[PDB]
Amino acid sequence: RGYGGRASDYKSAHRHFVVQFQPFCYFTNGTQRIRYVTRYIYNREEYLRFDSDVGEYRAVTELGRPDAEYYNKQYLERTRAELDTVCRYNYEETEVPTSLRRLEQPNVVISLSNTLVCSVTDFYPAKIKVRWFRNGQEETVGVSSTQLIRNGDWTFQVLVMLEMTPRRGEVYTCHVEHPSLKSPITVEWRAQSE
Amino acid sequence: IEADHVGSYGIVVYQSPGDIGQYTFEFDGDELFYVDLDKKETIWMLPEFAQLRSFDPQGGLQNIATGKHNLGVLTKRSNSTPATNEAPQATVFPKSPVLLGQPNTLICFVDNIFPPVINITWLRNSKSVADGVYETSFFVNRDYSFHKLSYLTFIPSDDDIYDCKVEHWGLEEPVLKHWEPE
Repeated sequence: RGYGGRASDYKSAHRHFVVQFQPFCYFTNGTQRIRYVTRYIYNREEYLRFDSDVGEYRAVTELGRPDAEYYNKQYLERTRAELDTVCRYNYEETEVPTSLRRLEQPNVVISLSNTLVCSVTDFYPAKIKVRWFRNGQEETVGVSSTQLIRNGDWTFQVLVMLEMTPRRGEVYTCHVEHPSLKSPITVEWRAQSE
Repeated sequence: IEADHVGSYGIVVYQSPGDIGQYTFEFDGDELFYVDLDKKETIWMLPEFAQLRSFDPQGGLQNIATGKHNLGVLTKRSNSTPATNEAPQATVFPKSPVLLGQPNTLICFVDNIFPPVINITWLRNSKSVADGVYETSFFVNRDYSFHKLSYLTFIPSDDDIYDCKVEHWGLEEPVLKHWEPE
């Protein structure tokens, strides 16, 4: 099912050594605004770039000086058209049914180590909110969250630590909101131990 | 640069000596697939996605052949200026909270990789393991070094300890990033 994707086309120029070609389709509000940039790199030096907001190839450094005229002559119209034939096409035909539909619900677990840890794992996409509550009110002092952790497998995790005193009759709650959830998840910990 | 989404449709990496190539697609920083250039096959990270879209691997072979050519041209052009090594950095963390009874995955994230040639392996109790290991391709970074992740499935236990070992040219000795359950 679905469609065959189309690659950005890496254009031909007229001790360890490396080239890289890096194409980028930047999408804002769907395909309403698209910026397209292709980066020509020698070892880690980006020497030549196409940028749709500029409209043509530009030498970024002197290693790209011998290329920018030949590229603009030889490759420009095709390259320009990639904003639609690569970016818009791949997005509308292929990402829509796959990446943009992906919704993975977080797993929420409280553990000790005194520090309570709210671990919120295996979720997608990135947008998340995770708050600690003590006896019904939001706790902010002594609370630290990691940055978003990318697991590399199409899921994320975030860990939120609360530095605490495990008094009797004290109730702690981790509250989580995510696009995959109709309403927030809440998980409780009671002293002693949940 | 700034957007709601970023797709990279055809990252080419081509290196010498060795004719070492890598061909990938990324979306929002995750790997859609790589093209296995020896098998001439599109290898999807989420097999589910492969049932909903496709990519003809000849698109990877074509763009790699352009890489082999641009490398020739740019190497000579630069007066054979070689790549300068970096020292890669490793972090080990579990995929989910570590609980006895519950199979889990240790992740070794390695960043600042340049050039993109590396050996990441796992040790369980200071001995080599090849069972239960998976690794990603090299992901691009804004500064044009790379990151890569490796994975070891494991049954949590208070008897076991772990290391992710990283060998790279930019290292005077292998990194051993140690991990244990508390």
